[PDB]
Amino acid sequence: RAGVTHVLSRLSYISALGMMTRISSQFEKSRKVSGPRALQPSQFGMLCTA
Amino acid sequence: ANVTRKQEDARRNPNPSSQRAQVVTMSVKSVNDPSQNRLTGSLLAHKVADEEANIELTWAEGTFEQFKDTIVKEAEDKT
Amino acid sequence: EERDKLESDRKAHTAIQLKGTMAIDEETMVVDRHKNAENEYKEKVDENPFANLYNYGSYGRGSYTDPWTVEEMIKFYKALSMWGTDFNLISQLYPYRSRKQVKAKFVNEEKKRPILIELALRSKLPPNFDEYCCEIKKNIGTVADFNEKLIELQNEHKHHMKEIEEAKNTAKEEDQTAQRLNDANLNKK
Amino acid sequence: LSDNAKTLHSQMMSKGIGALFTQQELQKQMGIGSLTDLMSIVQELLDKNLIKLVKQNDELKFQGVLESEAQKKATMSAEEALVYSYIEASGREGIWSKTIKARTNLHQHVVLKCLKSLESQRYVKSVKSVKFPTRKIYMLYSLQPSVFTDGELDIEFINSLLTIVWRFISENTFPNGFKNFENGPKKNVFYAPNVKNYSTTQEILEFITAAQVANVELTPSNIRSLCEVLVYDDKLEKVTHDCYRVTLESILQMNQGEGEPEAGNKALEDEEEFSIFNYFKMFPASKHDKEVVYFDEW
DNA sequence: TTTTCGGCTACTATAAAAAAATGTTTTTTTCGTTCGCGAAGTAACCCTTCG
DNA sequence: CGAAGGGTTACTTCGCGAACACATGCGAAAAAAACATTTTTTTATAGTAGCCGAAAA
Repeated sequence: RAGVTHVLSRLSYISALGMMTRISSQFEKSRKVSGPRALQPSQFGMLCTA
Repeated sequence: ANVTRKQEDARRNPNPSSQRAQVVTMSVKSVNDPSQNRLTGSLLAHKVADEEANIELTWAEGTFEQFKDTIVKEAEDKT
Repeated sequence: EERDKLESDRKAHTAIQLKGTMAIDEETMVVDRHKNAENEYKEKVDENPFANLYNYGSYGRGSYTDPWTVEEMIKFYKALSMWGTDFNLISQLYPYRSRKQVKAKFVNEEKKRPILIELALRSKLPPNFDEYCCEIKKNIGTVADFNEKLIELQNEHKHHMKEIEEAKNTAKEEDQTAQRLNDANLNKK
Repeated sequence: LSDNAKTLHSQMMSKGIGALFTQQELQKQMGIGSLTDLMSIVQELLDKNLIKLVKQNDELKFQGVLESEAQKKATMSAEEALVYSYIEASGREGIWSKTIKARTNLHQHVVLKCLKSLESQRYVKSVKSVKFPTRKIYMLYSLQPSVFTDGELDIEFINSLLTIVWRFISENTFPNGFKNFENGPKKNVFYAPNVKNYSTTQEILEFITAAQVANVELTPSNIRSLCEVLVYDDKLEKVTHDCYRVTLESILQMNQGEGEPEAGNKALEDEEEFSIFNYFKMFPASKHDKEVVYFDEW
């Protein structure tokens, strides 16, 4: 498993809050359109849509 | 039938040579120190299917025993 | 503690028949798959509390001694008047001391006293009570040089006869193997 | 032991050549269940172990030795007599170290201390093979199998026996001293080479029987056949049965010593292929294209 | 019943040439996250021929 | 008239790529052999592990 962690960016307090609470994935580098790239309607309150 | 045909095909074969004469039961092994283990319960219900079997007879007349003694038990139950 | 905390001697033997059973007793060897299976035994016996102690500074060899008995000293002067500087016999003559500590006792008694030791080497007493003490306090047989020499010669003769019989049996087995090889060569053609 | 008299019963039934009929009689004498129980106890008292076959139960094997004693060689451990019983029934050649590693799934230094503690009382008397793939050693006694009459015979007396059988077949299938010079060789060979024309036909083993050194030199006409195969693939033709025909290189390298001196008869033809003598090219002299031509490290 | 301060026991170290019984580290044999297109092994069916 | 000798189209499995910049021979049983330990002979010397008696209450 490569790329588990990350050095803590302190550009702002928003950076230190938003680099946490991050959902990384397994489909990291694959050029597929409308697959695991377009967000789904089951995200109302679950994850941020923007 | 299928095991019987394979045993009959394995009958009178010359492949069991003179190793059958010097068969020894001296193959006692130590307990499974951290190398690989025994069967150990994963197939014990699969293994015990030929060790014993009971011949249980038919019933054909049983009416009194599991009907009237059940009501006699209510005479000593008393709520 | 085996009586307290807990048959119980569930162990193995020199043979394969270990348990209970040697095998199945119904028709044939049934428990040979279980008899062929050491590290499952009785060990939950000796329970003792812990500590955080130490043994450092110097640990290993040493000498646990005491202030010596003056009656042991009188016995030592009587022994040296009777049977002198005989380190192994002196270590056996006191059979609850040891060897290096009585050697330090030898050099200590060689240090301080010339008079009684000179009179002791003057005395030349014959060793009978020393053998009396060595045969009672140890209960050793002390068979003489003729009996022990004859027993050693008989053991050497028995060992030589066993070696000669083993060599003759090996030669007979080699001759039987050569005859069996000749018979196999005759039966191969 | 001293349980009951059934140890003496086991000795009396294991005196002669035994089989399953001996155990049939032993179960036939008294009532069956007490006999089975006490026989299981006697087999738990370091005795013969049963054998699983098509037949019910067999003995192991025919003798009443009964020597393991389970506690007394130098120390007390219930692991050593086990390993001794493992090397009792090794068989013909022996047992590997990897085989005894594979069984009982133990460590290897306990096998080394078994080696030492049993070598301290002479039960590790091994027999060595010719080759050593995985140390096929440590049998019981007598150095019996030896896989070795010509295999373990290296090296000098194989050459000595080869030289003397070459001399004997050269003096049998051809006359003795007519290979030295060309002054009428062999006299119209074997007197107009017809029906005399003989060879050994077991006479070579009779000549071996005339003289040996008595170590490995009793060959049952098979090591002689092995040396026969060793000689007809280099310098003998051997038309079908036993007619050797030693010639076409025997004369040259037999009579080169004190039979072919200097100042001969005639100069030789260029590039005689069947000739190894007088081929030298340099004191140092390797300047130009002399005989330095062959294969040139391609 | 508690502590402390003086008597013995004695083993480490270096140096000696003395020589024997026994245990101590390297080697030579053997092996268990696409998709699209182009090219290369095994079958189903005709053209032709001898016994 | 039927078995056999090429001869090809058809199904299946194996080789490459995807932007464009930036600043982040190895392992594992043993085997001949060159070798030290381990002595005991003191023995000078300090003290450091462990052991009881004259001192105070």
